[PDB]
Amino acid sequence: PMFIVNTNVPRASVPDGFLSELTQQLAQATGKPPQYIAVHVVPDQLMAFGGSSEPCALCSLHSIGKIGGAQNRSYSKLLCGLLAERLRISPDRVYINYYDMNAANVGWNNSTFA
Amino acid sequence: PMFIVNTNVPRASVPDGFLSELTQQLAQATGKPPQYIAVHVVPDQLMAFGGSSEPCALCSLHSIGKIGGAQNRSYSKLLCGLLAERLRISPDRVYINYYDMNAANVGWNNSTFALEHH
Amino acid sequence: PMFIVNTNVPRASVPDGFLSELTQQLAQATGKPPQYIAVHVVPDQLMAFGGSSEPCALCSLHSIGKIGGAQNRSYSKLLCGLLAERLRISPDRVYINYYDMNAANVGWNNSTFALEHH
Ligand SMILES: O=c1c(-c2ccc(O)c(O)c2)coc2cc(O)ccc12
Repeated sequence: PMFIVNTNVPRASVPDGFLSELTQQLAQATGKPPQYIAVHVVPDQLMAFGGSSEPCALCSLHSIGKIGGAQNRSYSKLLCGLLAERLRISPDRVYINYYDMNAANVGWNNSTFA
Repeated sequence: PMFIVNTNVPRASVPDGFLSELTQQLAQATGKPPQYIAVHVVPDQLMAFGGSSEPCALCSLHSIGKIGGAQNRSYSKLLCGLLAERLRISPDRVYINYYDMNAANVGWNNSTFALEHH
Repeated sequence: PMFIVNTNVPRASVPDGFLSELTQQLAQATGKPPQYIAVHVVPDQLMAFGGSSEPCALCSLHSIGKIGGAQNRSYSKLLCGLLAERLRISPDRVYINYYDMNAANVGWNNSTFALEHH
């Protein structure tokens, strides 16, 4: 799994430990080993949500499987909770796009997962 | 809806008002309320289009519905027009990827937009 | 086609001519002409792979067609080889997401690549 967060929150507001917490909690939530979890945090972005530049986040989660109705609702509660707690971003100013990737469409280690 | 612009145009060339104009014109174009429109502009990028580092942009628009043949052509005319006018980027050096997102695959406000079944 | 590389490798470690080399290698690999290849490299990123902040890359390749099982395997060998050689990133710390785009879902030059129907 691969999680990306883009936010206008300043880099200094990103707490020590944040990447590791995302790695560990996403490993739990998706049921995949932590060694395969990739996380990417992009602070200080020029963005608006609803025409306002108050804190907001635009995110994505790509996973080979483990994507669906109930699972995505769970991921959103977990991730919005983390963004609210750690970056002080309001949940209703977060978007998360979920992608269920075909193993043939994911490259890794000179090949693909198919 | 969510619109992202990545460009090698410098931040100083992004005009006052640009995010708001994108927000409002996208609300108008998609028929979605302005409150739900998110915009993200990323200047000063290291990128090339056709091997040339002349001004270019790589963009995406994600929407739950309102994606399709004629609508996407209309979005492209609007967005290329804005990028040409405001950032001075040639329309033929712009790519825009359109994504029709399923409501169940979009997170917001502690949940998703699939609130009908559980 | 559009290739994006996001990495925690520093900007100064990105060799001059990297974007041009990616352009040429991708044109060759996809069969699409160089003029239509777009490349974007984003260094100095805050990211981890498997919990480690050693060099890694998260990438995407979008193409209208020319995406699939065998071809994606070939692309991965090519792109990982390039990232390993040029950016000194180990192949098992690289992810590449492949996207087969519909022509109607790619905007360019004030329209899309769906020019056949109205
Ligand atoms: O899902 C993944 C995995 C993955 C992690 C653990 C596994 O056991 C497995 O088969 C696949 C690895 O990298 C990815 C990169 C992506 O852009 C999307 C999904 C994944």
